[PDB]
Amino acid sequence: MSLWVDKYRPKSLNALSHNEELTNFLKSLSDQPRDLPHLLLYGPNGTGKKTRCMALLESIFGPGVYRLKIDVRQFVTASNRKLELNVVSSPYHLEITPSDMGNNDRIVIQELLKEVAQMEQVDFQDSKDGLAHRYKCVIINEANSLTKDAQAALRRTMEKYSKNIRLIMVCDSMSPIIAPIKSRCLLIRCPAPSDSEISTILSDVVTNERIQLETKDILKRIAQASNGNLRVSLLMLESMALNNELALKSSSPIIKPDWIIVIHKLTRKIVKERSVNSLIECRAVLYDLLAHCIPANIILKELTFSLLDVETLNTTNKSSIIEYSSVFDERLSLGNKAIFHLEGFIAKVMCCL
Amino acid sequence: LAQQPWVEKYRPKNLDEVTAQDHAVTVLKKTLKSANLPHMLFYGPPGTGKTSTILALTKELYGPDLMKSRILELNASDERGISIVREKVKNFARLTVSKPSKHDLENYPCPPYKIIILDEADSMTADAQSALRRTMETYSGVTRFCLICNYVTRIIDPLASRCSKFRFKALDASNAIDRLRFISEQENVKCDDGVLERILDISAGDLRRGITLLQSASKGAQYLGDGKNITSTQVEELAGVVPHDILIEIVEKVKSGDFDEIKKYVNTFMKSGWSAASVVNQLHEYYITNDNFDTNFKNQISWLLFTTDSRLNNGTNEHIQLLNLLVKISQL
Amino acid sequence: SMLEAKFEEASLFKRIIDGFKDCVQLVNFQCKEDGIIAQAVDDSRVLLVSLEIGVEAFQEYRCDHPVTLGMDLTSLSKILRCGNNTDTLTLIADNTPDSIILLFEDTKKDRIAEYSLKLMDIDADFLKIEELQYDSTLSLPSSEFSKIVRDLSQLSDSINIMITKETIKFVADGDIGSGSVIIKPFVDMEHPETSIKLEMDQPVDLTFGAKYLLDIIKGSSLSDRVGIRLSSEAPALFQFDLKSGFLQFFLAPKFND
Amino acid sequence: ANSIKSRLMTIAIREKFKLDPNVIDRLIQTTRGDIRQVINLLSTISTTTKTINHENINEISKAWEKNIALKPFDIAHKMLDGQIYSDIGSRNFTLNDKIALYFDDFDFTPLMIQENYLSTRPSVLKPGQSHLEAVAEAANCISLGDIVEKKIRSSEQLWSLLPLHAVLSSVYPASKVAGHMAGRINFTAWLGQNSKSAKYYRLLQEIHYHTRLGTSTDKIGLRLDYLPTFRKRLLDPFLKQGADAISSVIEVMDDYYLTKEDWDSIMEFFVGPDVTTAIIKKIPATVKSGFTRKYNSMTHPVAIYRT
Amino acid sequence: EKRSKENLPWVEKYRPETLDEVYGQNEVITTVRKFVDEGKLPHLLFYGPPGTGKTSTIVALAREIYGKNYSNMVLELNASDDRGIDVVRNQIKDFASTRQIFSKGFKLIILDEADAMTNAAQNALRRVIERYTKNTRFCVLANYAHKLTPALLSRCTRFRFQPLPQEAIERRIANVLVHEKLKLSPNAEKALIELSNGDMRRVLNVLQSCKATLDNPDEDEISDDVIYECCGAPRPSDLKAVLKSILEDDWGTAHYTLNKVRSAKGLALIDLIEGIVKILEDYELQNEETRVHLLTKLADIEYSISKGGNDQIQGSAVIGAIKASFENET
Amino acid sequence: LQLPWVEKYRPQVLSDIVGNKETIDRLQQIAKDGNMPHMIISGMPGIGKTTSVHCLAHELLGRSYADGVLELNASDDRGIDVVRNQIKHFAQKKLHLPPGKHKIVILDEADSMTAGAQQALRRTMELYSNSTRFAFACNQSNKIIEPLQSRCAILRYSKLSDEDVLKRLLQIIKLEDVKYTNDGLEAIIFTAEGDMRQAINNLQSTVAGHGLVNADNVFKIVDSPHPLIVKKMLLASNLEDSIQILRTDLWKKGYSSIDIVTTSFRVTKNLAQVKESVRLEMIKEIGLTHMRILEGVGTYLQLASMLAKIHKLNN
DNA sequence: TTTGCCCGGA
DNA sequence: TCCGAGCGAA
DNA sequence: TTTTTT
Ligand SMILES: Nc1ncnc2c1ncn2[C@@H]1O[C@H](COP(=O)(O)OP(=O)(O)OP(O)(O)=S)[C@@H](O)[C@H]1O
Ligand SMILES: Nc1ncnc2c1ncn2[C@@H]1O[C@H](COP(=O)(O)OP(=O)(O)OP(O)(O)=S)[C@@H](O)[C@H]1O
Ligand SMILES: Nc1ncnc2c1ncn2[C@@H]1O[C@H](COP(=O)(O)OP(=O)(O)OP(O)(O)=S)[C@@H](O)[C@H]1O
Ligand SMILES: Nc1nc2c(ncn2[C@@H]2O[C@H](COP(=O)(O)OP(=O)(O)O)[C@@H](O)[C@H]2O)c(=O)[nH]1
Ligand SMILES: [Mg+2]
Ligand SMILES: [Mg+2]
Ligand SMILES: [Mg+2]
Repeated sequence: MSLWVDKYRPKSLNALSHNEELTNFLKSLSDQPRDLPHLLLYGPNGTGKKTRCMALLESIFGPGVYRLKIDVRQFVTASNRKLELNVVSSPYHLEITPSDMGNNDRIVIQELLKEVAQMEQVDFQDSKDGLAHRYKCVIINEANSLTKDAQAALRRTMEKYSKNIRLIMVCDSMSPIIAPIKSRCLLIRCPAPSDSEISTILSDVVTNERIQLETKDILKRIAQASNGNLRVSLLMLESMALNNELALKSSSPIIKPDWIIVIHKLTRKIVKERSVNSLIECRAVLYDLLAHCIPANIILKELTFSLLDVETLNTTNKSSIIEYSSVFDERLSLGNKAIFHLEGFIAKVMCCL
Repeated sequence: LAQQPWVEKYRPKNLDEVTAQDHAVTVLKKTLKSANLPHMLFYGPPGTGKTSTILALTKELYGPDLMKSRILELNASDERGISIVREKVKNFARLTVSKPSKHDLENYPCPPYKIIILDEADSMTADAQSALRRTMETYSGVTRFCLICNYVTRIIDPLASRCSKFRFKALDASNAIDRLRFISEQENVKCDDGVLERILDISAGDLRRGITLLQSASKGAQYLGDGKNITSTQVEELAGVVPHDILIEIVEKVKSGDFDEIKKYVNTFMKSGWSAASVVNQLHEYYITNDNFDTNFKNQISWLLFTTDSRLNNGTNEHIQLLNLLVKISQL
Repeated sequence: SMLEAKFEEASLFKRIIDGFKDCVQLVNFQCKEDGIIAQAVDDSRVLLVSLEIGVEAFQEYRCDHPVTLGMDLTSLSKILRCGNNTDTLTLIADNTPDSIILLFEDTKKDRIAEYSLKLMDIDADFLKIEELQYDSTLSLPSSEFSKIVRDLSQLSDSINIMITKETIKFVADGDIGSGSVIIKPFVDMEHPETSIKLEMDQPVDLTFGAKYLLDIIKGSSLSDRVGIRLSSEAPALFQFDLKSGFLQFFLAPKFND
Repeated sequence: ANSIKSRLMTIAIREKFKLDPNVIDRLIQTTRGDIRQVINLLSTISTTTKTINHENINEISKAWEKNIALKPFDIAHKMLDGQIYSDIGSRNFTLNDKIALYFDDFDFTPLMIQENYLSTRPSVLKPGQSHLEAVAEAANCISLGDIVEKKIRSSEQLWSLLPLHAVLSSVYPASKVAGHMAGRINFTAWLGQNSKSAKYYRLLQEIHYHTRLGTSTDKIGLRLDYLPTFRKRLLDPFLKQGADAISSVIEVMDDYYLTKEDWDSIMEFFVGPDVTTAIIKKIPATVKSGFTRKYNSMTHPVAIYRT
Repeated sequence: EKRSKENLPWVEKYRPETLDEVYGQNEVITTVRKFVDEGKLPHLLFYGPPGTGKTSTIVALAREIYGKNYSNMVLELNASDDRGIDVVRNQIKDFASTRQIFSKGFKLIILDEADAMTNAAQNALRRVIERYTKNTRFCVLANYAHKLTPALLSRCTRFRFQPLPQEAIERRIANVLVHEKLKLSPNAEKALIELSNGDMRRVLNVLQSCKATLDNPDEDEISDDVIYECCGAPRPSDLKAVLKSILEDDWGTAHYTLNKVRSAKGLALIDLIEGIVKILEDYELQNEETRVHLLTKLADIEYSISKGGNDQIQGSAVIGAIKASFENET
Repeated sequence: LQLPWVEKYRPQVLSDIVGNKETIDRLQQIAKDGNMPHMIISGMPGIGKTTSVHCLAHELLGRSYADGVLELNASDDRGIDVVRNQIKHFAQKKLHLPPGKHKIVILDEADSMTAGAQQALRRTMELYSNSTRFAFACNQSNKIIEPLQSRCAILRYSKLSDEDVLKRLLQIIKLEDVKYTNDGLEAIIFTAEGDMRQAINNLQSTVAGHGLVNADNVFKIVDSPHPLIVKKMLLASNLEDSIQILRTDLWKKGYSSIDIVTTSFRVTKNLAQVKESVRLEMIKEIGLTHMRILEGVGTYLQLASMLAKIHKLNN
């Protein structure tokens, strides 16, 4: 679409522009795709995993994979409650995010996916006999968000119907993927681009958009502030250009998102005042962040690594902080009410300082 | 042939094709003559041959034509609540066994019972498992149950008591190299000496993973189109193993002990996407088999690695857990 | 096949099955050369149904050796519904069978519909439960018994039957009050079907659960008269006569609190 | 007791049993001012005991004491009182009684404790333990209690852990911070905040599946990364250019299948220095009316008909 | 049933048919048999661990009381049946309050696996049990008393089925050997009894597997080697070798020894942990802290193993736990 | 069959009920002089609640018992519909009784009735009290809503003491010609824990088993209450003795790990001699082990570890 | 000492 | 177009 | 959707 992060997204394996060895591996997979195993792409956020999944699908099935439409599918729970799932589809593949339905994601696996596996499909645009002569492809986004029951429901579908269906699962971490599912997948590591690769991409955008640029070093700064997140770097470039009248300067500052600013303020507060009253104000800040769709795990990660950057703390404080972060990150994984665990972490940190 | 991923293409067809589970396969093969198959509980780690074994046994017992009428297979993809157990499963267990044809009777043992396979039974609720208990006993005359699981403690004690236990062992270079080499020869994959054993070492007990790794390596070699052998470095790259140089860098940063340096190095390291579990495994191997560290250090680090691996098993943030582990090692 | 039994019209068998469907779930049919007998017992083990169909109910019948077919009544009724009341219904079974074949065939066309219902391994004896000399034996039209039962069931969960010399008394006592119907024997040579007959050696007084009687009266569709046999120590026998055989309900009375 | 002394004594005269007025107060305390209950007590006791006085009032009061469940604010007040956690207080108000307090209202008690456990001046602090350290211990226990709570309401339905939950969520943290209240007992804020978060996640899902055909991200990445730039393409041009930015804003909205409702929702999401309410309130009504009029004057592409 | 009883699993082929074939529960059997003899049958509760003979005993009692036609004279319900409040109020209450269809006599209701019933159904049972005692008797069977209400427990006469002692298992094994024409060595019998934990089902299942594992069961003799082979379990010698290496050798040698012993027969780690715990329980330790550390750390390792995890790391954890705990011994 | 002794020797008159002397005396007074109040009888299992209400009703109403008593218990439907129709109609119905007598509604096991159903009873109780009186029996009196407690006389029964149980047992023993020794009856009382039902059941069991009621014959078939064993385990001074009790008296007798852990929780809760904060720490450890067992890891090692942690605490 | 969203219906 | 039921479901 | 009391 119109935003630069979308306008210039590559549409084929030939148009990819970072991590050349991974590109070669993907081309090798797409060379003879009839016995392609199920795939699991993993790597840090915003590096190009979905871009590469779409490029691989294009290499296998042609450009038609980018002609997408959305459709609403209905389901009913045992309690008779109605649920809807948005499904993205091309003529050659489906894309689902079962975690959209929360703990009911299992239903999506047990009914929708299974059905796709058991049926043949018609095709009156590529097949001479009206039937599609190819396996069906299903992309499962945010696969590490599936509950253990849904992941279990995948196991035998992947084996029994391998003739008719192939799965591509995408995740930012494999830690929550159960061992049987990883056993069934070809695991593809997708590393972040280097800062030079990011600078080259950003420079290409700067040229195609006629943005005035005092020095190339600016791009490097952006590349460094994005910590390998290419989506973040492209969006930051656009925002900086918009705020500097499409003319970036060496003095032009890096724009941080609102939630990051709030979290940094919270870090300064925790460091300055360790007391019960301060903890109550912190609870208010945490509720504000959570209510506006900042996930608890993101808050914990950002707060931990903001604290560890504070110059005034000593090694003992920092080691205590990282231990507490580990403990309460596990707590967040095992529990429901996030504010409880975030408050516990902040309280222990205040005690340690 | 050319349409199957190798894991499904080379699934054992009969009991003699299961490679390293003789202690259980022998018992099962004897029932082709004794015809008194007990209720079975297959348990063991992933990709060791449990599902393959039960399928091959049913084929050997009933022949291709009579199998379908003699089997009820229910797995984690199916609804298996207490109502299902009390109605569908019970009703199937109650039925008279399908009549075998004369040809079937000539060519197969045809025991006088049917089989209910509850694959992935460790995902069933305790109450549904309880509902299975008397159904298993009352209809043993015409029905035998086979529960399959990875975590035996998830099966309630009464059901474990009713079942005859078969533990499937981990598959490693010692006991699965023959099968892996057979597959490699069938597919015409050229490898250096050591590569197949290295695959099985990396797989860490899982033959499905080893076969998939072999297929990925052969795809790479065919794409390269140079006729060279697959190397161990290539296999390790495909398997997401951290290069030895990177691991040495980590070890030296830990040796230095500077918190900020470790933090910055870990932040850079995470950008490569290395799986934290593989990193922890490699650190365990490096430290526990190192003559330069003494007994107290190794005791403490063994507990540290255990704690971090346990926390990672719960689905935690890999960056946080890895940094905590490295800081703690550095302060030993 | 070993067993072949053809009903001229499937409606006969459907009505017979519907005559006792609501009381029991699993039924065991024994087919022999002289016809088909069947037994079933309700879930609470308080009611037993015994059916007899003679060879005269069938257009054609053949059973080379005795055979036992256990089945669930809901599945059987579901299948019976899939066929038409007008088609000819042939029950077919083979030696040591795993299923019973229901063959719906209409002579007008060449359309055959064959259903196979898998059988259960129901191993249970029938015991031919029938006491020799019942204390009291009575008979009356089915509609009147149905009416008495339906009226008295609105008052109490239990109904008492008292037989004494030349009098039959139904009684029900409940929360809003009580009801009592007394009938006497009577022969009407103009309309024998309305007759009420009573023979009795020992007077009897027994209590029964109302819901079971409400199920039992559903047999009235199969016969104009119902016979009732009662004894101090035995289950009560409610018999509805068919053109060829019979439908019997053996209902145990309540314990005298 | 004074408002009913005459009545009770008149009853004693009429029914011919000896009531000492001095014990009536205790009777009144026994039944918590329930006049029906005090009359019932006198009726029942006088059947065989024709004198109610100081020699029997104690055991009568014990036998007939009102054991009434408390309501949530009261449960929170009593659970956080420091008296019941001292040696003598614990002897008088037992651990079983505290767990019973949890069971008086087991859907609000954990929430009430978690709401109010920071709002005390504690009297139970151990020697050398500051208020903050006690609060941290309580917070740790509350987190563990949440884990237990998750297990109780799973598919396992492990109601047998309910007593454990009572200890982990309510009794133990309260025992750590019990004392006097430094203000009023407050209703839990978690319920309303959870409702608000649910609303905003619904809105985020809607915006995500409108923009799905154009972006490459999950919904979380939409909130963290995309929306800040959408704000500069959708709102800031209004500030810098009045009604001249209408067409450009409409062009972007069309590119991403966005409605006016999506515009409002998006602007609601921002926090901290990027809050928009006051900025938009300041925009002249002319610009808003022109925006709405131009938008309603044309057709707009749709991503999902009849969601 | 189908074909002969020789087609049945041994756990079902050897199910006791009469009270004289129930072993190792003599006090219970004597008491209940004389209850029947004198006509004094109270409401019974059979409480005990798996495979100790509860269902066998109650069914044998019904067979003795009612003869061969018992199955149509009792109401048997278990966890495979719905037993909600509605079932209690209709099916159970109707059977309790009504005479027998087939033969005159009192009614018997058997609630097997009663720990599977809800609180509401159990409470509904209270006055059904009390009101119809004159003509009906209830028998409740359970593995877990805590899911039974206090009111239900009060109304039943309790009988605890013990884990089967050594002598009873030995006699049952002798019967099985005679019937199967099997031979069993003394050490093999000791190993079998040790691994069964007093559960007869385990004994019979293992014995059937052992017979299947012989080449010629007529001449071949079941030795302890066969038992360990079919069970995939460690030999005691392996356990002692591992423990000695852990307690006396350096880390490299102990790691090597654990890995080599495990690789020898593909032993599981949890089995080694169980065996070593059993061995260490008999140690005399100077310091209670040694026992504390051992127990807590090994329990943590067992729990982590139950969820999967990294096997190598868990083995190293075991080695380190034992070494560190024994450091306290000084 | 012959009646079990528990039912054979159920009291039929109030003077045969032992224990709770003052309350039973009040009930006899009421039965003699009529004017029965609404009443709630509460207490522990098997101490004479149902017996007392039925005896009182029988003595009050004589031959009018059949028409003048409506009994409902947990085996009956008692929803809001029943309260609003059947009970209301029974309260409204005509019935001539002698002066001082009323119709009686017995609601046994009333603690299982829903709050709404209880609310529906308030005005029926108030409006028709000149002809109908209500008797509730329950185990947990706090489950009866306060408005209903307000309209009732509160009768809380206490557990039976060793002397009351001994007296009733001696009556039955003389009636049945049972041979016994003092140690045997003391063992019966010890294992009954104040529940008369259990005392009589175990007396019958011992007599049937071994004829003579002495301590050894009693303990051959009757188990010492495992809560007391668990208490002994929790109070042991050193870890080895506590583990020895766990091993010998609980684990090798066949008690399940879940039973052991839940009993440990219940007993620790009530250990009034251990300071409350220590009990809270112990409860935390017990709950950790309980959660592990519910996951399916209920082994002897887990219970031993629980004991070790409790020992670390109490040190 | 009781929140936020906002049902089904008018 | 207005209103808040009932539930916590982000 | 609800564990225990003395
Ligand atoms: N013992 C084995 N012999 C031969 N092939 C095996 C063996 N075990 C695993 N494999 C191979 O890996 C594939 C998977 O085997 P499975 O029997 O499905 O493993 P599994 O034990 O059922 O794994 P889980 O418990 O579902 S993760 C087979 O199709 C074979 O190709
Ligand atoms: N005391 C025993 N004597 C002889 N065989 C026994 C004995 N206990 C168990 N068995 C054997 O193990 C099998 C199962 O016995 P059951 O009586 O059904 O066990 P159970 O006590 O009911 O186990 P649960 O509580 O249902 S897990 C029997 O068929 C016998 O073969
Ligand atoms: N105080 C008592 N005096 C004599 N016998 C008693 C006494 N209490 C209980 N029993 C005996 O135990 C049996 C049961 O007594 P109940 O009155 O029904 O107990 P309960 O208090 O109603 O028990 P719950 O609350 O329903 S578990 C009686 O039939 C008597 O045989
Ligand atoms: N020029 C160029 N841009 C890329 C490449 N890979 C990713 N991108 C850009 O980076 C954006 C984020 O990539 P995405 O696949 O959504 O990240 P992920 O799925 O979270 O790993 C995309 O929208 C692209 O614009 C590449 O190889 N070359
Ligand atoms: Mg499998
Ligand atoms: Mg059993
Ligand atoms: Mg009672």
